Amino acid sequence: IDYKFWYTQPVPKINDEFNESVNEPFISDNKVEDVRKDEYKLPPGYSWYVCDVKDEKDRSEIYTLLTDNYVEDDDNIFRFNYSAEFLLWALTSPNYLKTWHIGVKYDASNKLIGFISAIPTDICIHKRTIKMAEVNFLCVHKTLRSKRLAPVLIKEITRRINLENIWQAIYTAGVYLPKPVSDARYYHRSINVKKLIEIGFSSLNSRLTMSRAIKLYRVEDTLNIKNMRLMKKKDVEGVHKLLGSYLEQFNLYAVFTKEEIAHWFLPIENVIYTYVNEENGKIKDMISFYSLPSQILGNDKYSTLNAAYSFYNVTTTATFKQLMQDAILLAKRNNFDVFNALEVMQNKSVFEDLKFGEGDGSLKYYLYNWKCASFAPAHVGIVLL
Ligand SMILES: CCCCCCCCCCCCCC(=O)CSCCNC(=O)CCNC(=O)[C@H](O)C(C)(C)COP(=O)(O)OP(=O)(O)OC[C@H]1O[C@@H](n2cnc3c(N)ncnc32)[C@H](O)[C@@H]1OP(=O)(O)O
Ligand SMILES: Cc1nn(C)c(C)c1NS(=O)(=O)c1c(Cl)cc(-c2ccnc(N3CCNCC3)c2)cc1Cl
Ligand SMILES: [Cl-]
Ligand SMILES: [Mg+2]
Repeated sequence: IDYKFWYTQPVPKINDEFNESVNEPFISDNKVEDVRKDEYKLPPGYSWYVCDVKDEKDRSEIYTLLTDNYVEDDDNIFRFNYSAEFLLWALTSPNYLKTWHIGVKYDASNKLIGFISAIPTDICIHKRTIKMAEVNFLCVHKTLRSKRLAPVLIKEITRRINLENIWQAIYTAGVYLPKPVSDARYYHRSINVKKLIEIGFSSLNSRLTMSRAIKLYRVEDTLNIKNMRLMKKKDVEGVHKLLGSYLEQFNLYAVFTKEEIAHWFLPIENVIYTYVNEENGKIKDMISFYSLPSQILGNDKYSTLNAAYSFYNVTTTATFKQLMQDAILLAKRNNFDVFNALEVMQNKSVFEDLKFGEGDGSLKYYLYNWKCASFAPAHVGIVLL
């Protein structure tokens, strides 16, 4: 595979190896003055569209495009189905720009056929803090694949991010591109095991009968940390200190302001779940997970897999194992079928004892225009949506 597009870009070549002594841009001294003011050209019959994510109709068009054309599993049974309310939350964080929510319409039918988006955040990479763009939800309609529209969308969002004097981005993908700074597998913890088997997400074996699998994944409906409760606005300062202080140990992590903590953590039903343990007016433990369902295609019984994805979890009054056992419990109480986590932060250490199973492939973390040492995923301290 040649990466004829990617090799024109400020990113590492497949064989590039940098020491820990290197931690800087590939291209520095960039000038907002010099950024191209013209939109990149689209094939005949197609146009840029500025998406207003706070307009329910524009949002619903993005929602439809992703519902029909986003990430599918290797066998093509499952397709991610981010909710409209989810997309609102994911793309209207503090200081977001409307002009980084970019669609492409096919003129003749006025239908949206392409999308890419970014949001601004401060990213600390090997102890340097850089204002970056966080790029997500790149999607080209399934009918228009391998026509090189993705590189158009990418060069256009790059241009619009550069116009804000920002020159670095972070992004994740399942595909291998030049070149991951880290690489983390998904692990899956079955909650509704019979449904997971019936939809073909998990399996059994003569060793393991349906009843025995159900017993294996059975959980006690009692928290290790008995006062774990939904987060509220009063807990923003406390979570800002607990999470902020925790994250500083990692090689890569978002440096959250208090406004960002409110946005990213305050709970939204069917979007984001954050629980806290408050002890003497201090927040001492937190659990958070987000809702990302998969549409189940062509099943007579089920149309939706409800999945909870581990987001940020910190404990100071229990073991990490006990905290994540509580996270699984909290996802079960909210009627989630499976709890997913990446082998980042301290997550791997709990996967065997908590009966997680290893997933297929992995999620690659990337930076744009940044040269640095790569590292093991335990050193990663950021989870993108
Ligand atoms: C300073 C600011 C900088 C801002 C930008 C930072 C960079 C942000 C980068 C974006 C981060 C997104 C992160 C994200 O959203 C989360 S990862 C999920 C991405 N979305 C999907 O998988 C949805 C299902 N697939 C599709 O919609 C299409 O297959 C897409 C649109 C993905 C590719 O459409 P297509 O019809 O299949 O392909 P062509 O148009 O013919 O394009 C082929 C070229 O596309 C390169 N490609 C393929 N998949 C990619 C991927 N996931 N990242 C980056 N590049 C990807 C590919 O390597 C090749 O270049 P090469 O010839 O060099 O290999
Ligand atoms: C049930 C189901 N529904 N679908 C759609 C799939 C693929 C599955 N199978 S899975 O659950 O076992 C699983 C899971 Cl959770 C996640 C990844 C993974 C791979 C690559 N990229 C991303 N992202 C890209 C951008 N940020 C969002 C995450 C996720 C792969 C698998 Cl295979
Ligand atoms: Cl060009
Ligand atoms: Mg294409």
